[PDB]
Amino acid sequence: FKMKVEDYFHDILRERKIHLTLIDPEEQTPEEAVEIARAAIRGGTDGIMLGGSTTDSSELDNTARALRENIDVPIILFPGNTTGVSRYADAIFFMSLLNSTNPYWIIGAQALGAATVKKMGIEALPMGYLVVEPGGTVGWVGDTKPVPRNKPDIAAAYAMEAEFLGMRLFYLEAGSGAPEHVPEEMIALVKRCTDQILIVGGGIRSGEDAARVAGAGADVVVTGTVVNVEDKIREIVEGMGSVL
Amino acid sequence: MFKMKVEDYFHDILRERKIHLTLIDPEEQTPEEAVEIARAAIRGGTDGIMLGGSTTDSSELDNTARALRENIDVPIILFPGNTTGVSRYADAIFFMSLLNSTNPYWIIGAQALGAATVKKMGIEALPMGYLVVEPGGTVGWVGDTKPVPRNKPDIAAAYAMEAEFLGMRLFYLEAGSGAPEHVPEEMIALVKRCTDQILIVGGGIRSGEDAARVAGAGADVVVTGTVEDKIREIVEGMGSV
Amino acid sequence: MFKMKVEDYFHDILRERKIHLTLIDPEEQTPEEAVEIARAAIRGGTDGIMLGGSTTDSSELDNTARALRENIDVPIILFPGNTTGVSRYADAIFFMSLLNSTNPYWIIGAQALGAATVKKMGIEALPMGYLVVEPGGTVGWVGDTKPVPRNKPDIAAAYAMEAEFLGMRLFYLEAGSGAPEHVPEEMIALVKRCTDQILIVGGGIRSGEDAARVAGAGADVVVTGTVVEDKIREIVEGMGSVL
Amino acid sequence: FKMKVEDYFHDILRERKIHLTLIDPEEQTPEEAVEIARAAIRGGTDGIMLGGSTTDSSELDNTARALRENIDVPIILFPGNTTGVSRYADAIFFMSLLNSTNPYWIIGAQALGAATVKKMGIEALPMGYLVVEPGGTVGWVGDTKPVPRNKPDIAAAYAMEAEFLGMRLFYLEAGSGAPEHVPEEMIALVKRCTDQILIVGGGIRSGEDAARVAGAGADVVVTGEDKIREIVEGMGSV
Amino acid sequence: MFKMKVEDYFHDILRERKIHLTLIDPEEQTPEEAVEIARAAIRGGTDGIMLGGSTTDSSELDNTARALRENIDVPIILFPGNTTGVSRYADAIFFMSLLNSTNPYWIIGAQALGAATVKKMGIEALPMGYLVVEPGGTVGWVGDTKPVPRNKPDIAAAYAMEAEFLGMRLFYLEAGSGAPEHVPEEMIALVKRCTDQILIVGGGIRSGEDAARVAGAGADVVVTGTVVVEDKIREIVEGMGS
Amino acid sequence: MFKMKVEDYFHDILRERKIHLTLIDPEEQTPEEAVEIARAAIRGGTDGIMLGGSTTDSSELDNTARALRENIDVPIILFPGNTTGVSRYADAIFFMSLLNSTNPYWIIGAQALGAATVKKMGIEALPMGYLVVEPGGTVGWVGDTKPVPRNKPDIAAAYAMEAEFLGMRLFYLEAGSGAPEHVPEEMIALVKRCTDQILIVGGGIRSGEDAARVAGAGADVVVTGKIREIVEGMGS
Repeated sequence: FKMKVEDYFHDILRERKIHLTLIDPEEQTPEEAVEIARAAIRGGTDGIMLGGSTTDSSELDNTARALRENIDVPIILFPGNTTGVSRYADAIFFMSLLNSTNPYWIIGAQALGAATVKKMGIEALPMGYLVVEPGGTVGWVGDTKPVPRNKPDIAAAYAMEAEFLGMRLFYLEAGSGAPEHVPEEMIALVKRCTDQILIVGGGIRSGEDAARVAGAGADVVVTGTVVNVEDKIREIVEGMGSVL
Repeated sequence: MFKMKVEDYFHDILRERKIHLTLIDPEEQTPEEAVEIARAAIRGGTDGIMLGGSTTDSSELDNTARALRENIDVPIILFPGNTTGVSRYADAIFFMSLLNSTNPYWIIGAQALGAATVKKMGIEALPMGYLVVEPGGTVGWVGDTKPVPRNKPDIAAAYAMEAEFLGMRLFYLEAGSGAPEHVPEEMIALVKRCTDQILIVGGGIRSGEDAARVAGAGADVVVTGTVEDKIREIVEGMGSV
Repeated sequence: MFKMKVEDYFHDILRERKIHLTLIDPEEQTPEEAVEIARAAIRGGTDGIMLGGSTTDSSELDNTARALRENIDVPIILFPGNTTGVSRYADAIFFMSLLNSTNPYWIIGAQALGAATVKKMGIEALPMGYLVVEPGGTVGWVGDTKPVPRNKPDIAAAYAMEAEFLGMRLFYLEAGSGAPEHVPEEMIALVKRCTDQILIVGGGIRSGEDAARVAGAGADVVVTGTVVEDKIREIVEGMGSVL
Repeated sequence: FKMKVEDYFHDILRERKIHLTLIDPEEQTPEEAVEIARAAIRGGTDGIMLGGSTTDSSELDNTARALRENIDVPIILFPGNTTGVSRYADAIFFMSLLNSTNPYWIIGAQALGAATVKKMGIEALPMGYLVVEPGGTVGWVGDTKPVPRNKPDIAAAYAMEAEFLGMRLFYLEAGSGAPEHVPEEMIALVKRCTDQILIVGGGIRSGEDAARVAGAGADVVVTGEDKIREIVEGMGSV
Repeated sequence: MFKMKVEDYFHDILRERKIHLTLIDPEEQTPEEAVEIARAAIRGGTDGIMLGGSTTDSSELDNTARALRENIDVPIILFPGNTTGVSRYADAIFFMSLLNSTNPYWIIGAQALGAATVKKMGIEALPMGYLVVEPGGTVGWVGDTKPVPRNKPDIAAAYAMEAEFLGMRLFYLEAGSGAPEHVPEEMIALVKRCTDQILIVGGGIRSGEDAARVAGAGADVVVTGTVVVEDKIREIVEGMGS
Repeated sequence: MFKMKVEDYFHDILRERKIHLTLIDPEEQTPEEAVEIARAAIRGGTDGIMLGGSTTDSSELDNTARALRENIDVPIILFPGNTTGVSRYADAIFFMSLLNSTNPYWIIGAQALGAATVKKMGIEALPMGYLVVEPGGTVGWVGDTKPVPRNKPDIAAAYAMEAEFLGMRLFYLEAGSGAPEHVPEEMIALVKRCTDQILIVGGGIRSGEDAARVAGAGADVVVTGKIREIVEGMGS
């Protein structure tokens, strides 16, 4: 990918919503990760997010290079810790876990990795990351107070705060594997209060899931690959397009 | 009062010279004495009035912000010590995260509580990374910080680069009001080359030669309290370099 | 004194009956709307207006406090969700520690930062231990609490005894504004047996029967919001039924 | 000691100031502690504080044991953890470590021990406990941010807060073994801002120390043989 | 030695079968009522008495520990809830870190404050990682924990491996006294698959069915309380045998 | 490459003499360079290479780790400044807990996240208690520590005994890379009197006389970032 990811997002958003496929480099081998990314490409995905866990970094470079040499959509780093920086990716979500109670996850980890992000000249997309009930594993490991599903005003406050600090992307995270995706009323309130790129993920499995999320205001929909894959992504992209 | 965006105002000045701001704590005097300091400091050549610095009564902030808005014409910038530091009468607010606090409240929690009020008042929000440097003053104690050691400039550079990556366009090296010595020139200089943000430096700046080294080191903005036309030599000092 | 101390006012009422207070959040309506809420609650029998909540502008607090005090003769008590919660125009302030927060700022730090303003303004400070009970509402989340489990009354009692030992004369069991169910009767009663302080219960008290159960279990003060006069009258009569 | 320790304290302060001798039950045997106790009483100390660090409570109980039926000055628990409560003392400084960053030392340890204090019927004196630099071992173990010596305003703010929360005693602690006692202007300022009993302790060695600390506002002086003389005598500067 | 080390005693039993331990809170009864409970539990087949589980004064602890030691021949193991929980009358102490507390005091600070005491007393110290599982009980609340979600066995296995790599030879999955449901079988089995530590499971184990499921899933040691005695313990012990 | 468990190798050395480890920050040079610093280190008499102390990128390690391993025959030991410090090309890892951090992430959290990887890689894990002494350096700042004060050796000895009781067989007194002065001799000695762990001391060890006094006070292992003089100093 030559183009800037952030410019590429704005290009897509003039006409439709963005889908991103999340891959954990630990869950498979680089070659297996390529066949997953390729199946998602055939399904209609717009990019690969790489990371999600806290784990060894050498598998990341291996997975990222195998991706960079075999696909033509951006590879975006979604770091679960400072280990999550690799050269073969096209951008990084440079994120702050806003509702952690631990300074390490809010500010400290990203301070440790900042020079390395600069050294590699990787495009850094400034992002507020907000864990919503139930929160999954990231909500537990990252010491969060998950935002309750019936308190959308709390989510809107953090999104406005993130916008005021300069973050141009905002991510409502229910947690990978959550039984229910982030509520529409919360997605819609956040979208109303901010002019950021709004990313929603966690528990989006069906096309009807993706349509509700997209219809509520999500600019970007993130899903994993648990199911068949090409088919899952295609249905998700269909629901995403089913909205106005 | 101030019509233009304080941030474009900043860039206009920076095309020729460096910026000086006067910090005024609303509690150390009545509103009308603060207009004294404000106008006197404007005569000294300051480019704006920073209001706040401590945790204060908010109705006092409103009265000093009003008194200033009715009488001076340099921008009035809120430098909030807590959510108590938002007032309708100011031109802008340093919307800041205390980056090296160990308490989530000072890093991110306080600002989430105030965000809706900032949006409601529609006050211009300047996104700022705020970094406390040894000794750190009262703000370093109350804000539960680990003040950056003065002989660890690489640490300051890492946080400056992180703030810029998070989208913060201002960065504030804070030695603390009343610090015996200002922020090291080596730190200011290393931060400046790592980031393309507006570098603000404050704390322990008294003399005109304090000004000269801070500004010469790389500061875009110099902040000083009061001790009265002790401002032109800081300005003087800043001048040149 | 022309106006008595709010803490004395409380003890006078507690000589014959239990106290009801009406919580008004200044950010949920306009000052004049707030006045009509208060006047209705006073017609319904409320003994005071508590003013505050998480998410609060100091400008709106002052405007609401000023409007209330022009128009009513019962006390106006600050129930601060942050340091922005202090206003010249109130009669008293619940000077409270959020006992079961995991964040020192809500336990002690916020109160240190405003102690000087409270002393400058000379507003009556009522020393209170504030304890968030499951589910805990928005204050429980913003204040970084570990809400006391509804089935662990011994925990609430330990905090009540400790707050008394530290010299706090009032103790507040907070289920959170809008909780589906008020603090359990068993917990209210056990706290009441373990301490001699004024016991305030709030959160999820909507009906006269809610108020009867909470008052009957031992609350000295019942606190309720205004989501629906009338509602207040039924609550106040519910509390009386227990005498 | 039949009377309430707090009443006792107020009687003393109608004429003079108060001295308390701190004994750590881990530094000596129970009968060795009674020896130090008597010497300081002969020396004019007003009471024995019993605690200072986290130690086995059987150590504490037995040191409180001998002490009770040998002396007639009060025994006051100065707990460093929940281990610090014994049926033997006349009173306990029921304290919150105000400038800890850890909730356990602000509020959590006292909640765990409250039911026990209430069962033993011990008189509990509500105290705000504030650590001043350098702060010593307690400042380090209690995860504190010690109040800088050149920031008396910070200490005054916590004193006002403690009073507002209903704490009737306030302890300015430099840390056992501190090179310098708490700064006079800090003591002066906090005494100006509160009507509580002001206890100061830590690094008060000579009669000059106890004089200067008492002259600055301190109502109670805490020190760790008959060296109490110049302390108590020094506290003669009224 | 006349008396085995408790850790060697555990390994001796484990060559043939699983270990049952009876948890007794000293604050819940008088010392001689505790003797009645403990002797019943021994008749039921328990292998030892754990003593503690609350934060309570050290004087009730010593009295209970003394009375137990006069009357029983199985080890008394301290299961401390704070530094108050150390007593010279026990045979050993679970020297534990609360791995998933967010408060350093419960991870490491409290154990630092009591270590000198443990050394001066003679107490054998069994090194243990203590991991609170949803719902967690009173200990999960007091100890500032983030209880491991029942559907997150991978998290529990990561802390088990970490404790093993740090030198802890015992690992305790704690659902909390009075938990409606015991620690999930899936979590137990994954933890057993990943570590060679002595694996202890407690909380909400009330029937022989519970115990057979917990033991069958891989627990080396089953802990149960006294709420209904000789019968419950026998039922639990026979379940474990199955 | 190694073979032989690093822990046994340490014990074999300590039957005769004290151990020296050479600390290499892989971020402050290139893999081919790091080899030269290492080869020069061993001809100075050092017993192994500690790889990390940072505060780093992890492609730099895996490549310095390989470069060190295929050139050298002393143990390569990871000294992780974060989870970023796990590389399969090393012989062992100081699997450590930052005992006097106020942050649970540095006490226990970070190590839980990397434990599965350490198991997968079969890297020898040495259980270690890591205790920052004032001034504490960069690790003591980043790791949110309350550094042990130099005049409070009882504090360090309390944590030494606690870590022994928890099963950590190595205890590391860290004054910080670049510290002006090394851990107080009274502190090293009191720690040695209180546990039976391998006692490691690092930070602020410059001269042969530096390495003579820390090893003299009780240290089993001496770490330094020259080495010839360090090693002869350690005898004593």
